[PDB]
Formats: sequence, C-alpha cells, structure tokens
Amino acid sequence: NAMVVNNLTLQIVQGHIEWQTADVIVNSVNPHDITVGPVAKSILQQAGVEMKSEFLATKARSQLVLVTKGFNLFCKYIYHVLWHSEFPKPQILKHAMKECLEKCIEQNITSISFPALGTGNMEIKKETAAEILFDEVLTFAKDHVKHQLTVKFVIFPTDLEIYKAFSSEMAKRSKML
Ligand SMILES: NC(=O)c1ccc[n+]([C@@H]2O[C@H](COP(=O)([O-])OP(=O)(O)OC[C@H]3O[C@@H](n4cnc5c(N)ncnc54)[C@H](O)[C@@H]3O)[C@@H](O)[C@H]2O)c1
Repeated sequence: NAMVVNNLTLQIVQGHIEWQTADVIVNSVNPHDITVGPVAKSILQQAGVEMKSEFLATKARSQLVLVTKGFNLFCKYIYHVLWHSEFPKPQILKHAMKECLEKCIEQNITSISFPALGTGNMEIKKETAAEILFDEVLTFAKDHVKHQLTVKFVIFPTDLEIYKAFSSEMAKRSKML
C-alpha cells in the first residue's frame, strides 16, 4: 500500500491526521463552524486555540481552501478544505484536491497528508472519494513531474472499511502505469 509515480510517492497510512508530520496537513471543515466534525476537532485540539484565530481572521466567498500556519501541529501549513453547502460534493472534493495540490507547487511543498476527505457521515461513498483522491493525485504526478511530492492518505485506525477501499483503488491504479 504505497507506490512511486515519477517524482511522486503516495502511501496509505492508518493513523491520526492531527498527529502527522508533513509540510502540509489537510483539514476538512464546515466554514461556518470549524469546531464540528471528526477531523476538524482532532486538528483544533492538537493545533491549539491560536489556530482558530488566524482561521476566523482570514475568511473575508469562493475560497475553497483556506491556508494557515501549523501552530502546534508538526507541519508548516494547514490547508483547510471549506465545504460550502451550495455545491455538488464530488465536485467540491475534486476541486479542493486540485487547489491543494496546486498550492503544493506554489509553496514549494515536499509532503502533504490528507484524511479521507468527504467520507464523513457517508456524504461521498468510500470508493468514489478514493477514486477522486487518487484521480487528482495521479493527475498532478503526470502534469508536474518536476516537483517531488510525498502524499499520504491518512485513514483513521477504526475505519477499516475506508482503508479497504483505498488499498483496492491503489492496487487497481498501479496495475496500470
Ligand atoms: N454540509 C455538508 O453537507 C458537508 C459535506 C461534506 C463535508 N462537510 C463538513 O466537513 C466535515 C465532514 O466531511 P469530511 O468527510 O471531510 O470530514 P470528517 O471530519 O467527518 O472526517 C472524514 C473522514 O476522515 C476520517 N478520519 C481520518 N482521520 C481522522 C481523524 N484523525 N479523526 C477523525 N476522523 C478521521 C473520518 O472518520 C471519516 O472517514 C464536517 O465538519 C462537515 O461540516 C459538510
């Protein structure tokens, strides 16, 4: 459950997203309230109260990914994916991914770790999230091969099913290429 495409390393990992080390860790929030949701909470606790200040002070809107520093996370930046409510969810994911990965070229990011975005509450189906997540990652690997990137998909330990889907999607993908 890891593979290298050109200058891109991609790994599936069972752990907590807020306990990661990477240039960038991806948050997943409702923009009206970043104190709600599994990932948003984990991150808010770990990163500390000062993370919610820079976040409320920099929303001021079509911004799909808000960027902050990492505070007490072992990261340089946090990319907060903002799920706005007036959009198709599979499209928000697909667009939030590309932006997050484009920002990786913008900020000379070498490593980025993402949770299983959009699987919360069964909003996007597990295989579809995985389909989309790999889709965009692989796209980037082909379209910007000059940029070295380590991408982790962090799956929560108890979420065995989500894990089984990402393995399978990765398997499927490597069978090509
Ligand atoms: N308004 C909506 O219709 C809508 C749609 C999508 C997302 N959202 C917002 O985003 C969140 C839900 O979407 P999501 O799926 O990106 O987020 P989430 O916070 O529910 O987590 C999504 C997935 O990541 C897993 N996960 C990975 N690492 C984890 C960790 N360290 N702790 C806990 N869970 C972890 C979760 O169990 C789940 O499978 C909520 O905050 C919600 O407001 C809202």
